[PDB]
Amino acid sequence: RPHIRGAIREYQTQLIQRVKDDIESLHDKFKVQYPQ
Amino acid sequence: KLSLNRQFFDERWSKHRVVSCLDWSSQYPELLVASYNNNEDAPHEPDGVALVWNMKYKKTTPEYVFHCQSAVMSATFAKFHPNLVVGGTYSGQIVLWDNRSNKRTPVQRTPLSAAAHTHPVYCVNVVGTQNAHNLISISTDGKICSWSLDMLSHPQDSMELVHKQSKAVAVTSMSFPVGDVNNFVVGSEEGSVYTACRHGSKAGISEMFEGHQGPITGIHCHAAVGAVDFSHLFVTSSFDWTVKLWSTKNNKPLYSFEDNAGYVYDVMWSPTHPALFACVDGMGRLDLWNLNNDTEVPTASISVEGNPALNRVRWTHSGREIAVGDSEGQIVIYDVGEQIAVPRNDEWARFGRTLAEI
Repeated sequence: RPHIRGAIREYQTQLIQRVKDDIESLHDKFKVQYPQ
Repeated sequence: KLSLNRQFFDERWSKHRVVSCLDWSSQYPELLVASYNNNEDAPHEPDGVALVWNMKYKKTTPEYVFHCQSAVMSATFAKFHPNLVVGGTYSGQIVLWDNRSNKRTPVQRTPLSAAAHTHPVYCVNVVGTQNAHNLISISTDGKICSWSLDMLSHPQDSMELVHKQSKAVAVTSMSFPVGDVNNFVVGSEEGSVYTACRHGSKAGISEMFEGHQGPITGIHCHAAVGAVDFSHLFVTSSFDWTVKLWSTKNNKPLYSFEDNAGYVYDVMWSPTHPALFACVDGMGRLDLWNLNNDTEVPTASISVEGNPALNRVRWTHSGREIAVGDSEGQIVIYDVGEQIAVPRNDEWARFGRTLAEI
């Protein structure tokens, strides 16, 4: 409902930076390889 | 009296270009946007190169440089986006620049699909507040398209604009009235200026009022006298050298204020001091005036240096100064100074009503 959906962008971005950092951690840890 | 303040110009990006539409900072104070036009004398340069400036910082460099592929036919800021710049183009795509990314290219370009605009958009604008907004692009093709500032690959809400007949409405610089009652007025190509709704089956073109024959160039609306009048009045601009004041219920209303020896290009009157409208010419004259003090003459007007065909002008929002866009890439900044907002200024309403009776 767009009516509801409008006022949450700030919280959304907070969650996006959370998601961001964790996928970045996945890039890091997966960039280290399984043998090592 | 006109307080000519500093000016904004840079040969690095205003090299024989045409200053297209403008806008002040709808969010910040006195940090305006300047849409430009292509210079075919420099084909290597981008066609539409927008630029901004900062009057509150008191410097000369164009603070931000932004440039899409095609010629930006319209631009302005974004509502509650202190980092964004929306934009119309000549091709039809709607661009979206960002300042903090330092990418001199817009990051979210509207496609060139039939669902989008494939004709230049002279008036693209945000509408309401924080949750009451959208982005409505209205190209000259005759379509409106609501867009979120997030999703841009498809218009949120979109329909055409036709009259009772299925003929097109070549819009040019539409404007929503005060409050976003979705009954935006549309400056058509020539005459047949319309009021158009957005919600309901009756959305779109409401009625035609014709009071001038030259092709339209602009329109504007305004607000309260200090909570005295309704102020739904909207004035237009055209190529017949005359400027007519209109009403939401008349068809060939109030005296079409004509400036001779000049091709009228724009009107915009600050709601601060209910009536202070400024028109422009194709000669280098800013003949602005108030309808309460004067009747049919420019009050505190001025001409411009040389003969620049003044393309667009915008009052500095929530205050007073004047942005000036020419046919040549150069921005001039004037101010009224002495034309302060008169308190209890209902003289104009009495004036317009007395004129309206004849």
